[PDB]
Amino acid sequence: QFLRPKSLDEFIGQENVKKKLSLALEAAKMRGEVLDHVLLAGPPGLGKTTLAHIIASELQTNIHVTSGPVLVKQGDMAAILTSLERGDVLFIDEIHRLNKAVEELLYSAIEDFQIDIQPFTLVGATTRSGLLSSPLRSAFGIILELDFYTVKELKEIIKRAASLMDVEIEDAAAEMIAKRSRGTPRIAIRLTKRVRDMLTVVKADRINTDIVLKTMEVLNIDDEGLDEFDRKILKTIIEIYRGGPVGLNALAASLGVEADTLSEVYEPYLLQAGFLARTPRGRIVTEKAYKHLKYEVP
Ligand SMILES: Nc1ncnc2c1ncn2[C@@H]1O[C@H](COP(=O)(O)OP(=O)(O)O)[C@@H](O)[C@H]1O
Repeated sequence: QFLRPKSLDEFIGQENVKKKLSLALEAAKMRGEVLDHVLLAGPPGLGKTTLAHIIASELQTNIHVTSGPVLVKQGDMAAILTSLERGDVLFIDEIHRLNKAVEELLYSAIEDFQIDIQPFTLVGATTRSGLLSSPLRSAFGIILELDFYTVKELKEIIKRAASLMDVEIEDAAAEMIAKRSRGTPRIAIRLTKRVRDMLTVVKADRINTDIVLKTMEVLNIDDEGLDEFDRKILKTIIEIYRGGPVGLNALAASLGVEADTLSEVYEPYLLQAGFLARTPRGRIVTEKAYKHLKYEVP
């Protein structure tokens, strides 16, 4: 609970997003108006949930946490919409997973304010903004697209997490972890906790490169920050599908995982880092993937 930013001033990176949100947030506060609906979109672990809480906290209102999967019957959506107080934040994670039933009910709370509903701010979160229906998406006045963080930004988040956990760390070591965090704060912080564990067992005074390397070997994280499953995805494409192209459903079936967990959770970074590419016929691995995994380039 302690490593989560409580305000934008504590939120590292995402400069474009913070400037946009800050402008609208400060304005609404100064005018005492209800903030326009905000959509947060991007891969998991990038701080969407964190920003939702920061919004309510800055508006000095209450936040109601929920998700698309949870809201099954219109009754669920009703009970929540009626418990909202003026200016409250209704945070819906995985908002694109809302069934048409509760969806229509929620839309009616935007196009109007009764099913009476106290004026509130809808903050939705999704891994991909495009997953939302045309109608609902358009209802958002503010759309914030979160991209992966830079290595420098992640190193900053790491030093910050290390300090809060009462552990010293050398810059070179923080850099090494940042380079292996797959552009994600959540990943960087968890790696820092695991590296902290190594420091404890080896009885070191501070985290150095040696400690980080020992930890990465134990966690099976390579020099590109790829984990076991990341490599399984690339290896499966290379070996079973001859490098691709292979459709999403076929790859997911071969891997035994849901298509979403592949396209929304793991593929984003693999695409960004240049290990994978998407074509009309499906996914394909790149030469960088073959070389990194030590496979003879076909
Ligand atoms: N910009 C950031 N600076 C510091 N920590 C961050 C940042 N963004 C995310 N985190 C951290 O990472 C974890 C994951 O974030 P979260 O908001 O839950 O992700 P998402 O909702 O996108 O899955 C949180 O622990 C949080 O405190």
